[PDB]
Amino acid sequence: MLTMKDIIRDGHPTLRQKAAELELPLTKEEKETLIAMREFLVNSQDEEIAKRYGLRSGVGLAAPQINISKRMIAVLIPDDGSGKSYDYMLVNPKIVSHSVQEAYLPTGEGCLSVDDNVAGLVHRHNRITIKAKDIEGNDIQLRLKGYPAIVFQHEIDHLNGVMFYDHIDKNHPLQPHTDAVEV
Ligand code: NI
Repeated sequence: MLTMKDIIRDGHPTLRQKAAELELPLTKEEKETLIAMREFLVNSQDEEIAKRYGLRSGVGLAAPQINISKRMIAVLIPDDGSGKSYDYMLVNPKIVSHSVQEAYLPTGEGCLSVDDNVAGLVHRHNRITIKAKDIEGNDIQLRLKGYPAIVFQHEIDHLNGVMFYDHIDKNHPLQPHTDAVEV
């Protein structure tokens, strides 16, 4: 199983390269990797297991974070109670259309690869449409808004060597743009 020992931290060259597209079908090893990436998110949300391995709770992980420059990502957002849940393993994910309006988390953004916390708000698109392939090569299309949209753009940014703190305005970090929504 993947543990914090497999997560490379900020400064490692792989987090800044541009992940390679995957050729379908995936090799046996690539499926195992993607499946283990998701299993990591599950483990990190399980209080028991998470505490044993010291895993930080998280809802998204990109392949580049475990030193695999490939365009695969796993996202696991639990049911916040409103029934809406998100459990996806995506291959060659691609944002094909998005909103002009912006959105952002109040508390800023974090990253398992970044040990120390960062200040500013991260302004992303409030709505996006993603086209990607599932673990078996079939087509998946997602329309997302708000938080879920934020999570996916975060993970997708890794595939292009972009870190969340790259978006923060070196000016008023804590200052929201002229109206992008909150959350
Ligand atoms: Ni991150």
